Amino acid sequence: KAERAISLLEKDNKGNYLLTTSQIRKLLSLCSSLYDRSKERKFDELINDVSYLRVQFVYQAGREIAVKDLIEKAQILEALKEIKDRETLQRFCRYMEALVAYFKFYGG
Amino acid sequence: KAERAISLLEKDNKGNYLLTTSQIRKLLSLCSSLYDRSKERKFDELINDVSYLRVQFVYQAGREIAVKDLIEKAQILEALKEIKDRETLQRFCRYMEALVAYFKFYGG
Amino acid sequence: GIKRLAVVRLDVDDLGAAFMAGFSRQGNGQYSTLSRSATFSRSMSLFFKVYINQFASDKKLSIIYAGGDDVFAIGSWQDIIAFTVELRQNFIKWTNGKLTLSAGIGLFADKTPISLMAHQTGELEEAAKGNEKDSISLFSSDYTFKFDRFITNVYDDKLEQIRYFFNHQDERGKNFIYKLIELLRNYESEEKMNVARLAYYLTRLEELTDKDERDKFKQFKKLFFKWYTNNESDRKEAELALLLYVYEIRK
Amino acid sequence: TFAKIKFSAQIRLETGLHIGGSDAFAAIGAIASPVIKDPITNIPIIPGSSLKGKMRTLLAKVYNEKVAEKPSDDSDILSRLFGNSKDKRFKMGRLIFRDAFLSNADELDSLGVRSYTEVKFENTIDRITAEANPRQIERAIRNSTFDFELIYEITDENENQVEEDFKVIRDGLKLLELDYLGGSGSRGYGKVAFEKLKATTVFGNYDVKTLN
Amino acid sequence: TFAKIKFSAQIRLETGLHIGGSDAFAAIGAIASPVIKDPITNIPIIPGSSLKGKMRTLLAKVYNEKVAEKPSDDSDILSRLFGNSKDKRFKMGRLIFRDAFLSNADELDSLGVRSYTEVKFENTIDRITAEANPRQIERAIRNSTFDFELIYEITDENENQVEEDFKVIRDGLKLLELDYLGGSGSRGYGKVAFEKLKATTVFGNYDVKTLN
Amino acid sequence: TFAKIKFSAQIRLETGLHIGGSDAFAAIGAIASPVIKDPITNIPIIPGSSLKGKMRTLLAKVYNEKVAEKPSDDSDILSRLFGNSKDKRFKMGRLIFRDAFLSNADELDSLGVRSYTEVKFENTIDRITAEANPRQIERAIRNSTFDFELIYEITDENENQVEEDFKVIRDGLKLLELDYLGGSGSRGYGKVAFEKLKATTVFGNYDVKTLN
RNA sequence: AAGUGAACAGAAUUAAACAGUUACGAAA
Repeated sequence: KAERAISLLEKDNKGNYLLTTSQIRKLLSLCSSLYDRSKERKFDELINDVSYLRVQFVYQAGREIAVKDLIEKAQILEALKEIKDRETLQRFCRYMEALVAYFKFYGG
Repeated sequence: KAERAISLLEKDNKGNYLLTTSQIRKLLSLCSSLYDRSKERKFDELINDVSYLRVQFVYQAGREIAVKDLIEKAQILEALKEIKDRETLQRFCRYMEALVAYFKFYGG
Repeated sequence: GIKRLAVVRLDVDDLGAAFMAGFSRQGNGQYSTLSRSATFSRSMSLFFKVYINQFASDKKLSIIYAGGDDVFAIGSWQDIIAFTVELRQNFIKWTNGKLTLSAGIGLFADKTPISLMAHQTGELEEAAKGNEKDSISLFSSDYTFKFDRFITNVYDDKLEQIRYFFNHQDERGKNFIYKLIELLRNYESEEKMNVARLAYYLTRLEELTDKDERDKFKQFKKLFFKWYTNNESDRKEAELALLLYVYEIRK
Repeated sequence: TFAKIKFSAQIRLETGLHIGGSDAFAAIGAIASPVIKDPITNIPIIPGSSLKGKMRTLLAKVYNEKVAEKPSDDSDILSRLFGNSKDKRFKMGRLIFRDAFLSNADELDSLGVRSYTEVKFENTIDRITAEANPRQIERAIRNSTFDFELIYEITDENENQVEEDFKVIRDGLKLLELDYLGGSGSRGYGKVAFEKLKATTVFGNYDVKTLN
Repeated sequence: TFAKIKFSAQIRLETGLHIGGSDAFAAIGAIASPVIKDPITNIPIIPGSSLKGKMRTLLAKVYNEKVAEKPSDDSDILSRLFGNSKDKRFKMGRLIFRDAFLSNADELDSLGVRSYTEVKFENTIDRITAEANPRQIERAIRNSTFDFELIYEITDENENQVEEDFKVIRDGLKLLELDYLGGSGSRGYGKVAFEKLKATTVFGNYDVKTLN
Repeated sequence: TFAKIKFSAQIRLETGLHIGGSDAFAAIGAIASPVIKDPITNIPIIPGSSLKGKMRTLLAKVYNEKVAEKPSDDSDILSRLFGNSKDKRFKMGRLIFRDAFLSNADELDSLGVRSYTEVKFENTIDRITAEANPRQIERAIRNSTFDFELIYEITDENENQVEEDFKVIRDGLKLLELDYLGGSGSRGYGKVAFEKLKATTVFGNYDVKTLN
């Protein structure tokens, strides 16, 4: 969950990451706005935001080279199919926060 | 909705797609400008844009070979007749984004 | 500082036991002379009563019940914490490191009845006997270290090398330390999540501050990461060191 | 004798404002100054502490003459409405607000809403160089109602300012609409609008004279 | 004593300008320079932060005697109009703007328009080759009104400098019409025009003297 | 000190030109590059972005001392007139353009016209064969004017060379008359003609020197 | 009466992406 996030994210390629935290404010805006809203109502009611969350990880993957190299390694599209319950979705929301904390520790 | 759009769009013919996301900004400019406007007022009020939206999928289908091969496979003209309600129109607007995000996932 | 006070009850150990047969080391001498035990209790009785008033200079205190067993100190906590561990350093050199010492610093509120204020500060010494014989407690019954370990780790580098590093980031950034003492609270829940969350709120204190001095946060960032991820029992030292710095500069 | 007059109103936000709250304790995206919300759900609740202080500040400048140097010490005709920490004759105040919640969620989701709060991008110029420090803030939505109830009570004994206290509350709520509410609202972010200002009797001990 | 003067006007856009919205936060159409709009509806609204910073910039270069090195520190005759963060005498200003909304929708739909905002295509020349980097921007419509309300109030004590402050506000609004507003106005996109400049009293405490 | 000089002129088109508008974005007629027009009416307006990239290009090849290779980096006598993205001394430009509208509609219908845009038949020959790819274009009207306004201002310090800047603007506008403006004007489509080149003072802070 | 299918490249980039004046106020 959070133990493998320190080794898989560090093992990359060339140093000096050109990607910061401002250019990734688009795909990281729906992940934080989903964990705090799925606990109020049921999971079968919100059927428009679930299908739209997968689109953000596809349209933004073919524009910048600093996006495709991270999704294929962290397996983001693989966990989008296993989830189906409200309790399972709560676990995926916590895994996204691990890829951001360890990213700013080695650089920015 | 989004599961069957990743396999039908990939199954095409010859590789190296010569059509980019900039030459199809005519038929895609009205669908994005209709979803944000239909959520405010009613559906029976806007009657001049519904009939004009279907014309874009017919006039632009005989001027380029990279358009007819996509409409007949994705079945775009079939969904234009089933819609009749404001809630049903919101579902067709989300399906159009699958033909744009997944199109640039394998190339551009 | 605020309107608080500390109550410490110093009580030397290794006194009631090993007092009559503690001089045996050679089969030649008997080591049972009554004069040998008379000068043993008289030499230590001079330090816990007469020498206490000598070391009370340049400080506002009030000794209560002076004796060679258990004493009672009260006053402003701005120096009792530093004077309690300082008095023990003079007893180790006097005995060449052979007799341990214990105490119990306890903080309470202002204008409190002595019937319960002086009674709750004595339970910290009894609760510290779970390890062995050299331990002490701070606020609650959780900070039960090894007494002498408080000066060799917490007061050593965790307290001296922080008085001038974060002091420049005070006032304008005093609220940035509140999130550090609270993050170490929920520890028995999940261990994997407690480590990844700490790496996010710590890196934000390097870019927001002044980047003109590189040696301002580099020495604090390296020590904070090693003092937290090294041992399970070592995390209590960094948690207590950061808590005492908040009460230092306050009001 | 002793009644509990309630002034139920609907605070309609004609312009999205900003209120500072807890930071670096919510989620991982605690940037752009995140506005404090509900500790259980995600509905952006408005605090009641920002309303008691803003209404008293704008009212203690036209109904008095002496310049207010310290709080709880200005004239006497308005000290009994909010409270006084230095006076002994009275301590509890008659004006009690309430942490209103966005009750417009019954029909807000039907009109297609992405999120309850959006991030606004701004910047600044040092008037000697180019653009520097591209900051960012976070605002709320527009045209949202709130369940605001004014809990008012009389002291039974000193019951002779009822006809005078009504014109003060009505003038204070109308003057509050012509001023921003929250933080960093000098650019035009606050400006509330009290919609449907009605009064009712829940305890049932006093009649109803006026309505607005 | 304490009045609430409102300078109601209609901002008529003689030329379509551009305002940089919240990029990488909207829907799938986050490219082509997304313009900020209404968080609930689709009517484009103009922010108030671009008006308070632009009016103070053009005012701090003709009514002063010292080059402004840092914000909130330039002269003194205009620091009390917008505010001051380094002064100890006065803090709150006397000019409050408002996020004006496009109120021209009463007759815009009768003419039959396609959308509220169009996409304009532009590019650049590297002075060594032909067309390079085909970029694109987004603009608004032309000849559109906006309900602009200026919340003006005095602090009672500042009563002997009322007529002196009226000539400063009128000079700032007239000079703003001869300059681009918003963003990317160097090519000729801004240049606003205040139409129907009048004044009225809402609280009712000061007489009506000025108008145009 | 701070003046607002306006150079009012009439851009008379001696020959109908063509400007490539927003491709694949029109209404009922989007054939052969639809020319950009007005988002409200139908009168084709000329964009102000073409007047800034063409006038600066023709001027940066006669008043310079080094071959330019990228924008915002050519000599120094003309960098303060349009802008500079590298120099920290100045960032804002002193020249402000405006989307000139066609004011000739008050008497154009009296001469008996059909429409504002027509389709011109223009193709190409592949030399080795006969007619190949019968393309076409879309031009505007001929002998039309445009109400163009040039907003000029000084920054107080830029006063000891006011007369030096007048000879640069006058030489740049006269040189543009002998060159095509817009797009694909190599076949004799552009060639503008500035009519009634006069100056006036709107703010009123500097005397009137030039006139013709 | 007379083959008429605007052809071919780049699909928004390089600065800067929290700066500061600062914290339990008067009772037990």
